[PDB]
Formats: sequence, structure tokens, C-alpha cells
Amino acid sequence: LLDQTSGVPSYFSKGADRLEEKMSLTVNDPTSATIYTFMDGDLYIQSTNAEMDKINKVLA
Amino acid sequence: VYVYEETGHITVFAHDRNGNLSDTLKEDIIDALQDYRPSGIMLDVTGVEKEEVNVSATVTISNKSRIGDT
Amino acid sequence: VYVYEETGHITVFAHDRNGNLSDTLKEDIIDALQDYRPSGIMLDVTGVEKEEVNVSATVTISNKSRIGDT
Repeated sequence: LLDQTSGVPSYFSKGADRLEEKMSLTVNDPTSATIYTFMDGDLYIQSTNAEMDKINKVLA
Repeated sequence: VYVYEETGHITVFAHDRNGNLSDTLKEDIIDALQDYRPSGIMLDVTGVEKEEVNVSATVTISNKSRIGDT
Repeated sequence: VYVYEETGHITVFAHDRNGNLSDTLKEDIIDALQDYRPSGIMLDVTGVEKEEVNVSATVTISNKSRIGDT
């Protein structure tokens, strides 16, 4: 992230920071976005193609 | 005077007898170090990080009659 | 010594009379260069690119009595 034109540490090398957003998998955290649901180790509901909540609400 | 060196920058810490660095004395130091600094290098002048230590002491004394302001 | 110069960087290639550069000698060169090197510019000390030529020579002699170890 330092200055590429100079390519060495210096007084003028440092600049802007970066916001990193890594994704991690959970088990039962309610705050996380659910992607799958299981009942006694068995899949509950399938979705063969893209999921769109607002679209599906219109179509229903 | 303490000189701290970094790649492409020089910073000079100075202080008077009191530990302070007046703006006028800062300007004088800058003007005097115009002749001294290397070409193509940046020079800065800053005060010394003064730390005023407050000391409340409790002194036990033997001669109680000599206790006074002086 | 060969001083190899770049923008904002100095590389001092140095060697002893054998072509080596020991760490003690490098530190001593560095300490001696503190007084002379320019302030604010990076400096590095490294040993020369030494090449180690082995030689095997077949030589013929006209007077063959002179052959020997001398």
C-alpha cells in the first residue's frame, strides 16, 4: 500500500488505508446472513437457481 | 539539539533553558539551517516534548520549632 | 570502493585485499560513514561481486633438465 513510484519506505511513502471485509461461515449466529437450514443433519429447503426475495414476493 | 533522521526528511528538536521553543527562535533556527541542510532533503523544526512533573511531597522533620515558611 | 548511486539511495560496494567483506569490517565502514554520508538518504554497504578464477596451465619447456618443483 506504500507509494509504488518510489518503491521504498520513506516519509512520503505512507498514504490511504484500506477497509477489508472478509467473510466467515457460522453455525447458529442470528446476526449472520443465513444461506442454508438443516433439520437433524438433513437439508430443509432447496433453491435450484437464483434467489430474489422481493421478486418472489411479487410473483407469489 | 536532537537531530532525528528519516529517509527523505529531517526533524530538529530544540529547546531553550526553560524547555520552550519560541516561534522567533524557531524561525531563526530555520533560517540558519537553510545553509546547512542537504539539497533535495526536507528539514523541519519542532519543540522538545516537554514534560512538567508536578511533585507534592510530605517531609518529616525533627526540629519542630524550625518549621516555617522559609 | 565503488560508490553506486541511485535516486535517493546509495550502495557502497567495498572489499578487503582478499576480495571479502566481513561483518565487523562492514560495521566499521558504516560507523566511519556516519560522519560523511549525507543526511536523509538511504545508504547500504555490501561486498563486491568476487569471481574466483581457477587456473590449470600445461606449459612446455625447451630445456627439459630445468623441469622440477621450483
